[PDB]
Amino acid sequence: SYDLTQPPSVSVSPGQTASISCSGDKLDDKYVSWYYQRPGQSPVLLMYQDFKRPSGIPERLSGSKSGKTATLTISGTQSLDEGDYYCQAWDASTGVSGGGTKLTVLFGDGTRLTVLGQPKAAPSVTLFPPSSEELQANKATLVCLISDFYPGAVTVAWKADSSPVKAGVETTTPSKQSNNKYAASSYLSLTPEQWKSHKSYSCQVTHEGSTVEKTVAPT
Amino acid sequence: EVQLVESGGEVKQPGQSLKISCKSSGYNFLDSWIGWVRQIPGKGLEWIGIIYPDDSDAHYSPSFEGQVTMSVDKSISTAYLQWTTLQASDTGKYFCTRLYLFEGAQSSNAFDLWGQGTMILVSSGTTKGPSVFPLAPSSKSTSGGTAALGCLVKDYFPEPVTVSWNSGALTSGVHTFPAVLQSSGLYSLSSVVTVPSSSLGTQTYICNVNHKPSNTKVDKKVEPKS
Amino acid sequence: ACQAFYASSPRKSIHIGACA
Repeated sequence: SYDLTQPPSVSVSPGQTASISCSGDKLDDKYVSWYYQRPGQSPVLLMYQDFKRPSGIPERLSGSKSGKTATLTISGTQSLDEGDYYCQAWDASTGVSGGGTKLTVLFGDGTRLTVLGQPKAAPSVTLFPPSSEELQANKATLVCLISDFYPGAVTVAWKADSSPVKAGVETTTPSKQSNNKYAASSYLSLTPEQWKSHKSYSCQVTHEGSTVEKTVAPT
Repeated sequence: EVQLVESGGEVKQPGQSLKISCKSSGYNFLDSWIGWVRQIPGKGLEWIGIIYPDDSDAHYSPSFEGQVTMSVDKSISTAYLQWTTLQASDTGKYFCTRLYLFEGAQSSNAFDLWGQGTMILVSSGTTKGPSVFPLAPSSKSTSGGTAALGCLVKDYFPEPVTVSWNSGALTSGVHTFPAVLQSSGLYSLSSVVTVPSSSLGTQTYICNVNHKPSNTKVDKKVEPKS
Repeated sequence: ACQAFYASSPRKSIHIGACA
């Protein structure tokens, strides 16, 4: 019932050696297995009993252990290596009720391995105000489209008149574009009044340290 | 070859009961534990439990014990997973996997075989066509000779909806973004197209939205701001 | 003391880790 901790993110360039750690309190006396998963696919067994790799798994994948830590080292990281990685172990608890033993399967939260295959590209932003048709339908939505940004990851923030607001916001996850860059979109709901009685609203997109923004105001 | 084929995905509403399945083939079904793993969108792999098909011995994750029930039908090599009462928190992709026993110097076990997964959406939403709103171009949407205009396809369910422009005559610079599943359970989508600003006063722009699930087709003319 | 379970069943056995 102990935790398995692994970095939610690890980034590396093609050819470089990538390292995925995983630690838990009982890993000192527990076998660890590693699985791979390409978004939208099914998990794939890569390593078991700490360092044994199933037939069909690249020798470039090496499984190691040391103390309460398990490590998956990927030398010469190609790009089909990109994806999520989970470590897993077990735990047993012979109940004090005389008989009965509980077994447990544990998974780490997973590591998203990123293979930087192209230059850093900042996001392009576009913010659309509520149309008159929706406003008359007594509703209002601000649309903030975001594209051509690499790597795929951005944090959105909405400040109505330079002041933040977490309510009414709905953002998507990043998605690969036809040109290999990523895209995402966020929406801000308000009421016709709630929008007309202000000076403006803004969509702020932060990507790779640097951040860009856009603003719109009522007629 | 050896594989596990899971039942098809479904959409249920809170309170309903559910039973999903997993049929194995190519190996002795009764000789290897079958585990069940959940994966809510974006999140990691969660363990639900394991069951041995020969005698149905089972181990459940403390989180699911009493909430879901594991079982198999020997006569057809199929593992099942059921709920009597579904909740919104049950939404996610469910995987069926076989625990392999690696015998050697010192034996071990790992999940080598996995099913394709069964997507389960627990929601109050009901099939609806979307309302489409124009995203008029403006001096706010005009960059370097290029203007951005679009369409807002709101509150539809379920997927998917297609969007084209000017009956398929306009394709360049078209970018239809993947939808957002609102906290309300309905989806909303946006498609934008960047076109020459000079053309704004003479070229007509119409987005063609199609939502097969509800037989909803709608064309929306997007005219220059105010 | 090993970390084997269902050892008495060579096909239902689950090995958690190194013995002792």
